[PDB]
Amino acid sequence: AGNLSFLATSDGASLAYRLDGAAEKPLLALSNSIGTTLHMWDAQLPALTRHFRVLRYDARGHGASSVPPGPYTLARLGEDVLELLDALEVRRAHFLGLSLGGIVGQWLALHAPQRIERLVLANTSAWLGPAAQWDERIAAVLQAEDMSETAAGFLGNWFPPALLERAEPVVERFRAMLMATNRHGLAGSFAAVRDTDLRAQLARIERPTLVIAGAYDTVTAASHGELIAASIAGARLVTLPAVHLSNVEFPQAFEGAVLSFLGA
Amino acid sequence: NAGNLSFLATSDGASLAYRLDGAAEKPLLALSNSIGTTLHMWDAQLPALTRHFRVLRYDARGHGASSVPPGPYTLARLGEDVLELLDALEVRRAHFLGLSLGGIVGQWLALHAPQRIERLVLANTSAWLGPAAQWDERIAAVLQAEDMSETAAGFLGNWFPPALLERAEPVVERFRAMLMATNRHGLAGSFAAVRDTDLRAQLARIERPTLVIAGAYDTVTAASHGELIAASIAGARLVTLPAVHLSNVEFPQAFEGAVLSFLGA
Amino acid sequence: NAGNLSFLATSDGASLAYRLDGAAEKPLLALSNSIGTTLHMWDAQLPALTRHFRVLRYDARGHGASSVPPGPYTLARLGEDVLELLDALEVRRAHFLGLSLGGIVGQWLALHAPQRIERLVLANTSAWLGPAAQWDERIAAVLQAEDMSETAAGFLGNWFPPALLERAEPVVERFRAMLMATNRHGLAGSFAAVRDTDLRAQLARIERPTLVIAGAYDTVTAASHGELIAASIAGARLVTLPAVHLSNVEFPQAFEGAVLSFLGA
Amino acid sequence: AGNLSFLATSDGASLAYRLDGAAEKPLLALSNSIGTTLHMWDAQLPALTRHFRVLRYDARGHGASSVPPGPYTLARLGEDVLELLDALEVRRAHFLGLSLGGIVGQWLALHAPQRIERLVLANTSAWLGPAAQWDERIAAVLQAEDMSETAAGFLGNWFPPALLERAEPVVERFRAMLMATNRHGLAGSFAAVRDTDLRAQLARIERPTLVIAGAYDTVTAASHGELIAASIAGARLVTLPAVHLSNVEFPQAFEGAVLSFLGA
Repeated sequence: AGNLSFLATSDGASLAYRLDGAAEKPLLALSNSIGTTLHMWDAQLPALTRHFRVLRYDARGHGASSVPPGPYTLARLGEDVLELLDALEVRRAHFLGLSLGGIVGQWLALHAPQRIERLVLANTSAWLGPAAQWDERIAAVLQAEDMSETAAGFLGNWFPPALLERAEPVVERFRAMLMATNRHGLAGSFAAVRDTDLRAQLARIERPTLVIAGAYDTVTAASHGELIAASIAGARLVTLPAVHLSNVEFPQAFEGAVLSFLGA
Repeated sequence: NAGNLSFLATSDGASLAYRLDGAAEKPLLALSNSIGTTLHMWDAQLPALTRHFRVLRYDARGHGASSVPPGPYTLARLGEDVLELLDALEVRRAHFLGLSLGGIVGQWLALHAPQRIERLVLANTSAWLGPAAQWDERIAAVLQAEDMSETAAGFLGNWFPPALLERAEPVVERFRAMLMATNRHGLAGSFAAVRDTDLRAQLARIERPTLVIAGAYDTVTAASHGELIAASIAGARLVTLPAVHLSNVEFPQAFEGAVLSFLGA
Repeated sequence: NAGNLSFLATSDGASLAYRLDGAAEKPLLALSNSIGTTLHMWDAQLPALTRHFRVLRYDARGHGASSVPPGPYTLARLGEDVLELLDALEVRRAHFLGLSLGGIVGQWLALHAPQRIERLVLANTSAWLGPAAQWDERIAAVLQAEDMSETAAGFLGNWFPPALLERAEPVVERFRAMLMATNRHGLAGSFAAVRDTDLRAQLARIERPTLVIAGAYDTVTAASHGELIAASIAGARLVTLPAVHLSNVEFPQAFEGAVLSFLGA
Repeated sequence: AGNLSFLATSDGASLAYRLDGAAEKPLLALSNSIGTTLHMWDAQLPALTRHFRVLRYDARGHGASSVPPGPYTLARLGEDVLELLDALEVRRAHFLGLSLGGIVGQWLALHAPQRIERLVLANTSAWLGPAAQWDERIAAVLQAEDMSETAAGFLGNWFPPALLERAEPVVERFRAMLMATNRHGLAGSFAAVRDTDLRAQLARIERPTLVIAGAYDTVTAASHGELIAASIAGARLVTLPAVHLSNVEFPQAFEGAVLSFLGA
């Protein structure tokens, strides 16, 4: 019933979002990996809502949200969060974004610093070029028969071989998210990633930031997160022995790192 | 003549010489000098620095074109000098770069007036230069000297590669002249500020973004000193140059590069 | 024409291009290049280096003026290439400076042929660049390319400040040309050497004096990688420049200074 | 009876030396601080002779040795050790020198590398200028009535206040060494120190070296030892929370650092 609310964006899409935790606590907004839904954070909810009110949403083209055609700009993915915040009459929120969500985070700190408090960037990067590889992934996702190959591509990049070797429920949970993802959502988001190079801009960020990186990350290399930490003035870096979804692989260490940084 | 310098009258009746370089609309970057030098030790860095920032330079209490109160000076007083400069300029907040003694002033400002500091650079500096004994000896010795000659030989000998010194260098002679024109009370007073300083246990409180530059061959402020600072301040970075003590002099490109990239230029 | 290059026929039937610069009586310093480059990446360093050392330079297996065996190359084979160069020159022992891939060759020589190495410099390098997956992908992709254009955009994009690249720089274009002239099998073979490499647990065995140079903004060989090396080798030093990946290119004075002071020049 | 042997040097002095430990073990030679005798090492003897044959000697102008007039050159203090080694038909020895002894060590590694194995430099420095201060100490020691003021000067620089505050036997042991030191020995050695600047030469040393420094050292600053470690290719640095005589203040930590470095 009250599972979801929907935001009509200014350009004609519809974003699904929900709030968890006590209304009076400070707002922490989460933004998702490409190909996932807000349910990728389900396990972090108990620890996080102990201290913050948690805003979650399905990104443009994903999950319970509507699906404009591609390409999406990074700016538009950024405007989406701002419009969510405007809708909730929130002036300022802590922000935690993983991967693509982390790229949205960087954009927000750069173009709407006044809307952000503390900033957490997990398994992400400021530049994933060169760009051709992304046009190839867009052409391939658009022409696929179903998302099966595409999903197996992600999963192979998201988890360690050990978990893939055998069948595990969590792996299939994420497979389902991928299978359910419209190809335009993936292709529009690929285009945003393709067009992004924020490396020369990071040194202009003035928000307290924590960067979480995965040592064995094959999607967004650990070294990309290390560069983010280096270039953002005063940023801290926490590397986990994880692949790409480190909150899934190490929920305790991930939550500990996030909570102590946001003020416990 | 004209407008080379401005002078600030401090609350405790000294006069501090200072000057601004660069376009007024650009963000303010304040530089603080080594003991025994003047604001001209940064002349080489001006062109690159002023491309992006309005640069505030000053001669510390007891030095160069500033007046010379009798020692002892406290660290707190040397920090207040900066705060009063900022007040006079009506600047709420500035970036701060301090080398050596200037770096100690930097750490103090970050501890006691953080709201006045944007980003912090600490070059060839330290949080603790004890044991204190060596400074009392240096105070007594400088006060009793016929002239600043043996004292300059002291500094120059610690500041420069014996290689760089051996070959009569116009740059070395410029630093020799700064020392030779330094009043013994400026030195004595500054040694006392240094003597009383141990910030090590307090660094963990600093919440300004901090870059630490250290010289691998530095005997004044040892590399390990600056490593201890970087290691102690949350989110601090460390750059280590193959320098002795005035790393901006020995490696201006690496030094300016390190500073400018850190400050967002 | 004349005597720009000499060629060594290796034991496994490849040809390695090399040249010596500087006075013959001076101590031997061998340089080993980054993947995707030639010995001309060190041209700027020659004048300062040859003041004190006889400099041996070579194009790695698969690169520049050397011949191009099919991949995979093993690390051990890339190290043996150096040993056979030294043998051909009848040099018992040399200083070694390797940047990136060259640095990995360096660590290997120190582990497997220490008696051939005097002092060791490791610039913008690493002891482990896994996970291995990314290298298989890069091997398959480079083999299938129409030309080396997208591949060069890859390297140049990781190697240089997007600032330095944005402004058409004659130096960048020289590195673009090196990449564009690199045979895909040299790259593919070299990626495999890298892929199979994890020296981390072995570093503690190295007993050559080691200097490690790292770039604070390096995404290829992250600063933490070189810190891990310095931290692991008994008596190793670390110099960190505000560079990306080719720190000799970005800060030649600091880089040459760091090297020369370490090597006793 | 067999307490000491004496070496007639080539320039007409006479050096006292003794050997401890089994004849077949590798030779470790020790060199002393200014103003002390070879008995400053008495406490290190049990642990050291477990592994090495220990050569000790009173430096030129000190202890049981004869006293040429000043000035002494560093080279001559270096030749002295070489002549001791020649006398014992030892080709190569490990060397451990504290303070002035440590300066002799540096000289040996520079001018007679083939005579040295592993090198330990404790509470020492490569340059202690400017020089005037040393001429002032020479003039003052030569004109003193007795060595009482001079001795109290050293002791104040050698120990922490705590040990000086009360009377302790070890402090007086060292006072006696000082009182018994002829003023020409001190003045000749001051001259050697005065004339020394080895900083531009350290990078030419090719012996495995360990540098021991005292954090609270007021004679030879810790930072001087740190520079030594930095400039000597591949040198290790061990800093103890000690003043100037760190083998006296921390005998266990000092011996542990030395033995593990010399190969256990």
